Amino acid sequence: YTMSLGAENSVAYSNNSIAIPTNFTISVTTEILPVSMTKTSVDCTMYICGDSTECSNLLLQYGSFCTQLNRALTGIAVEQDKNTQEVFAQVKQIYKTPPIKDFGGFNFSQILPDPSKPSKRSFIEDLLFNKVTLFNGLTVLPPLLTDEMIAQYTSALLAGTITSGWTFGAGAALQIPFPMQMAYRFNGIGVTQNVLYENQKLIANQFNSAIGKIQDSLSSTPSPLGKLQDVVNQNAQALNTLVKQLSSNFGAISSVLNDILSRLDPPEAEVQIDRLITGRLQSLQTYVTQQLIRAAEIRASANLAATKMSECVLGQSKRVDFCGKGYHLMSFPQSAPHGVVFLHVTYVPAQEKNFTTAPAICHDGKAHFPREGVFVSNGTHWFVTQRNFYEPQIITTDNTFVSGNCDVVIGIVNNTVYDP
Amino acid sequence: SPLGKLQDVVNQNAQALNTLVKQLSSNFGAISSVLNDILSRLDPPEAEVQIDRLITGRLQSLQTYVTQQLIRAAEIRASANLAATKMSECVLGQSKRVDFCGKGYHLMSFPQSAPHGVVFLHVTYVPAQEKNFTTAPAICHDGKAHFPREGVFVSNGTHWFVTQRNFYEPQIITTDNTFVSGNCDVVIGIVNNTVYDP
Amino acid sequence: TRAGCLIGAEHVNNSYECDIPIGAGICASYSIIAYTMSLGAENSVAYSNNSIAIPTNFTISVTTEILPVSMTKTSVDCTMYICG
Amino acid sequence: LTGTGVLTESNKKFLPFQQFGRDIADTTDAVRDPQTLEILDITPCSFGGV
Ligand SMILES: *[C@@H]1O[C@H](CO)[C@@H](O)[C@H](O)[C@H]1NC(C)=O
Ligand SMILES: *[C@@H]1O[C@H](CO)[C@@H](O)[C@H](O)[C@H]1NC(C)=O
Ligand SMILES: *[C@@H]1O[C@H](CO)[C@@H](O)[C@H](O)[C@H]1NC(C)=O
Ligand SMILES: *[C@@H]1O[C@H](CO)[C@@H](O)[C@H](O)[C@H]1NC(C)=O
Ligand SMILES: *[C@@H]1O[C@H](CO)[C@@H](O)[C@H](O)[C@H]1NC(C)=O
Ligand SMILES: *[C@@H]1O[C@H](CO)[C@@H](O)[C@H](O)[C@H]1NC(C)=O
Ligand SMILES: *[C@@H]1O[C@H](CO)[C@@H](O)[C@H](O)[C@H]1NC(C)=O
Ligand SMILES: *[C@@H]1O[C@H](CO)[C@@H](O)[C@H](O)[C@H]1NC(C)=O
Ligand SMILES: *[C@@H]1O[C@H](CO)[C@@H](O)[C@H](O)[C@H]1NC(C)=O
Ligand SMILES: *[C@@H]1O[C@H](CO)[C@@H](O)[C@H](O)[C@H]1NC(C)=O
Ligand SMILES: *[C@@H]1O[C@H](CO)[C@@H](O)[C@H](O)[C@H]1NC(C)=O
Ligand SMILES: *[C@@H]1O[C@H](CO)[C@@H](O)[C@H](O)[C@H]1NC(C)=O
Repeated sequence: YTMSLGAENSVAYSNNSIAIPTNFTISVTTEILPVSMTKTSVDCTMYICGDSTECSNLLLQYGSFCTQLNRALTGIAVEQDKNTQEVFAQVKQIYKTPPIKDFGGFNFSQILPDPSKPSKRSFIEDLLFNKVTLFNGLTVLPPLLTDEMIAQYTSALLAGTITSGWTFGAGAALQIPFPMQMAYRFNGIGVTQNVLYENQKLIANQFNSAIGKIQDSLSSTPSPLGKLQDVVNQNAQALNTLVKQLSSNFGAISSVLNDILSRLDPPEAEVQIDRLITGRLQSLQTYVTQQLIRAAEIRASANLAATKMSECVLGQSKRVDFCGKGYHLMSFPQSAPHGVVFLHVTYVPAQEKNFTTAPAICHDGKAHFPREGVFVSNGTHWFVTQRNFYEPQIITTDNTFVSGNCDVVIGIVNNTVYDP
Repeated sequence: SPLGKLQDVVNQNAQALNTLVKQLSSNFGAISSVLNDILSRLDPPEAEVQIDRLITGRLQSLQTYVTQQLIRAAEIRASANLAATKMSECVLGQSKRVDFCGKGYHLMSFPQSAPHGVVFLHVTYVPAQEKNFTTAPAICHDGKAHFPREGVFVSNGTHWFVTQRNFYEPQIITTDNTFVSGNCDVVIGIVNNTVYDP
Repeated sequence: TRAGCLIGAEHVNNSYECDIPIGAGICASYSIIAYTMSLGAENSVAYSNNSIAIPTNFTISVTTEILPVSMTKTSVDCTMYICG
Repeated sequence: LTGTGVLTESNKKFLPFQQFGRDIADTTDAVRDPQTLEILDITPCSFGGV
C-alpha cells in the first residue's frame, strides 16, 4: 500500500482563540550516539607475504605502501582515543554524590553507581553493556580509557549535575538544593518557579515513573542500540572480508605462497607471487580507505556527542529538538560499550484548553499590554496568564504596561485594569 | 606546542607529498625505476611491459594520495565550518551555549589570523571566592508565600536577603523584588520572615 | 599489563595525572614509573537541603582556541608525473 | 597440511572420520595427529608490536 504520513488533523485556528495547556508531563528520552570504534592495526608485510623473505624482497621494491597504511591506521587509532577523551573527559574533578540521597523525592538510584560493585556500574550502564554482545598480521589495540574509568567519568558528571546544576561546567561546582535547580530550569523554559514548588510531588513521581519506563524498555524492548551494533558489525564484516580476501588466488595457480614456491620455477613462480602481491595490497588499501571513511563518520558522531554533553549535560539548551522532543530540562549521560547514552529529561505540555484572546486591553483610553504573558478570556472575565501554563491572574498595572491609546491596536477589547 | 593543529596539518600534507615523490622512485617489480634506462636497454615488447607495470604502480599510488587528500579535505572542511560557526556565534554575538566558546560564561570573543587557520581569544566570566549561605524556597509573610522574581533567598545566619544567583549582592526582601503565589502551607521548606513594604 | 608487558619501567601504587599513555588505564611518566592514571582531584560537594554557595567575586579569563581553516592547494599533473 | 604455531592439548572432541578443524573465517584451529589419533589445539606463537 501507499504509506500514510500520519494522523491527518486540522488545528482549530481562530482569530480570537488560543489554546493553553493546564497540566504537564515530564518525559525522559533515550539517545544513543557512537563515540569510538575498535582500534585495529594491521601489519602490512606479514598480511601480504606471511614470513617469506623472497616475497618481502620483491614487496620492498614495490613501494612504501606499508608505511602509508600503517600510519593511516595509527592515526585512526589515535583519533579514536581522542574522540573518547573529548566526549567524556569534560570535568577536571571527580565529583561524588552525598551519602544522604534527599533530592526532594527525585529518585536516581537507577542511574547512580551502586555499592554492589559490578564494575562500578548502574542498571542503565549494566543493562546497556549486557544488551550489546560482541591472526595473520592484524591486531586490536586496547582503548586508553577502560570501561571502569568511563563509568567513573559518567558518575562524576552526573553527580556534578545533580549537586551543582550547570555551575560546575562553567567554573567551580556550587551546591544547590535540587528543588531550586529544577525551578531554575523551569524558569529557563519560561515557566515560573511556583509551578514546580506547588507540583513537586507530581513532578518527582512523573520523573521516577519515566526512569522506570526507560529501564523497562531497555530490559524488554530490543533493537534499541542499533547504532553501536551496526558499527561493530561493520568493523567485523570489514575484518572478515579482509581475511577471506587473503585466501584468494587472484588469478594465479594457487592462493598459498608455499605451494607456489614448492612446485614452480623461480620466474613464473615469482610472477604468480607478484600478482598475489598486487591483489592483496589492493585489497588492503581498499580496507584502509573504507576504515578511514568510517573513522571520519565516527569522528563526526563523536563531535556531535561531545557537543550534546557540553550543551545539555553541563547546561540547559534552548535549541529546539537538539536534546529531545519538548522543552529541554536536564540530561543524564550513561556509558555504552563504544558510545554514550543520553537520558533527556524534557517538559511536555498536556491537557490544553481553549481560551479567547485579545492583543491588548483598552482602559481609561489607553492600551495595556502584558509584560510577559497572555490576556486570556474566561466567559466571566479577562485574565492574564503565562504562555506555557494556565495560571490566570487578575489584570493589574503591576503585570501590564501602557503604550499609548487604544485606537491603533487591531483587536483590542475594553476591560478594567485593577490598580492596587 | 600551542599551535599543534596547524603544525600537524602542515606536517601531514608535507608527508603525503614526500611519500608520493619517493614512490615515484620505485621500480614496482620492473628491471629499473627510470623509464629512460628501460627504453635504452630493452626491446619494445618487454620494455613496454615494464613500462605498463610502472604505470599501474604509479597510477595506483597517485590514486591513494588523491583519496587521502580528499579525506583530509573533508576533515578540514568540517573544521572550517566549525570555525565559521564559532566566528558567527561568538564574534558577531554572545553565545549561551555552554563550553562552545571557552570555559565559563562567555562574554565576548576576538579573532586572530594564523598561517592556515584562525585563533579565537575567548573572554569569559568565571565566578570565584564563593561563600556558603542558608537558603529557602520561599518566604511566608502574612500567611502568603513570596518567591524571588529573579534571584535567590539567602540568610547571613540570622537575617534573610534576596540576591542574584551569579553574584553576592544581598538586598532587603521587598514586595518590589518578590511575587506572591498563594499561602505558605504547600511549599516544602518555607520559613517565616518579614517582607518589607515600601 | 593488559596492553602487554613493560620492561625498563617499575610499577608504583600512586596515581598521578599521567603524561605518556600506554593503554588499559596504565601509563608511564618520569626513573621511568608506570601506574594507573588518576582522573583528577577527588572531592565531595557539601550538599544540604538548605545550603547554597554564591560567588562574591569574579575572574575575567581569556582562553585561546586554535582551529584549522584551510590547507595548501596542491595540483599534480597526472600525465607528466606518471610518465615524464 | 603445513603451518607454524605452538601445539597444545585440546579438550574439544572431533568426530572419528574428521581430521582437522577451522574456526570462523576458515583458519585452522585444531588437528588430529595421525599416529596417535589425538586432537591437538593450534595457536600461533606470540607476535606483536614493540
Ligand atoms: C497531569 O497529568 C498527569 C499524567 O500522569 C497526572 O498524573 C496529573 O494528575 C495531571 N494533573 C492535573 C492537575 O490534572
Ligand atoms: C528509588 O527506587 C528504589 C527501587 O528499589 C528504592 O529502593 C529507593 O528507596 C528509591 N529511592 C527514593 C528516594 O525513592
Ligand atoms: C478548541 O475547540 C475546537 C472546536 O470545538 C476543538 O476541536 C479543539 O479540540 C478545542 N481545543 C481545546 C484545547 O479544547
Ligand atoms: C471563569 O472564571 C471565573 C472567575 O475566575 C470562574 O469562577 C469560572 O469557574 C471560570 N469558568 C467559567 C466557565 O466561567
Ligand atoms: C477576527 O476574524 C473574524 C473572521 O471573520 C472577523 O469577523 C473579526 O472581525 C476579526 N476580529 C478582530 C480582527 O478583532
Ligand atoms: C471601548 O470604549 C470606547 C470609548 O467608550 C468606545 O469608543 C469603543 O467602541 C469601545 N470598544 C468596545 C470593543 O467596546
Ligand atoms: C546579618 O545581616 C544583618 C542585616 O540585616 C546585619 O545587621 C548583621 O550584622 C549580619 N550578620 C549577622 C551575623 O547577623
Ligand atoms: C532540610 O530538611 C529540614 C528537615 O530535615 C527542613 O526543616 C528544611 O526546611 C529543609 N531545607 C529546605 C531548604 O527545605
Ligand atoms: C509562619 O508563621 C505562622 C504564624 O501563625 C505559623 O502558623 C506558620 O507555621 C509559620 N511557618 C513556618 C514554616 O514555621
Ligand atoms: C577578586 O579577585 C581578584 C583577583 O585578581 C582581585 O584582584 C580582587 O581584589 C578581588 N576582589 C575582591 C572584592 O575580593
Ligand atoms: C556433543 O553434544 C552434547 C549435547 O549438545 C554436548 O553437551 C557436548 O559438549 C558435545 N561435545 C562437544 C565436543 O562439543
Ligand atoms: C600408531 O597408531 C595406532 C592407531 O591405529 C596407535 O594405537 C599406536 O599407538 C601408534 N603408534 C605409535 C604412535 O608409535
